[PDB]
Amino acid sequence: HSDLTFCEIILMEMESHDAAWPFLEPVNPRLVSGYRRIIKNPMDFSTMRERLLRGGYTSSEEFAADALLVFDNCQTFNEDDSEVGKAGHIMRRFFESRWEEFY
Ligand SMILES: Cn1cc(C(=O)NCC2(N)CCCCC2)ccc1=O
Repeated sequence: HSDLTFCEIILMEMESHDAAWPFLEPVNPRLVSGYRRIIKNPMDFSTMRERLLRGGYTSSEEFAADALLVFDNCQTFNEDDSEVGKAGHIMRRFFESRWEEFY
């Protein structure tokens, strides 16, 4: 669980980050056209928080894959110069920068 002790740190930092607003809650496909069709496996921070609190993550590698899935989805659905896309890149860089510090 010394792997998952840093996960709580990095998730709450991503939760409180300025550019996290597109990823705090799951996308509502009733509100975003095409999202159901485009994104097969949606992911967001609150779903990751949910899962981490019940301890569903067995290793820190599973936690990183959920993080990378938030940004892979973001880059698949949103243009790089979109508001959501621009935020996704800041969040993605922040996650990689922060993850590379514990490992
Ligand atoms: C992860 N992600 C988030 C969004 C997003 O949040 N757009 C703004 C919104 N919060 C307010 C007005 C429309 C509904 C949602 C869009 C595409 C995406 O891939």
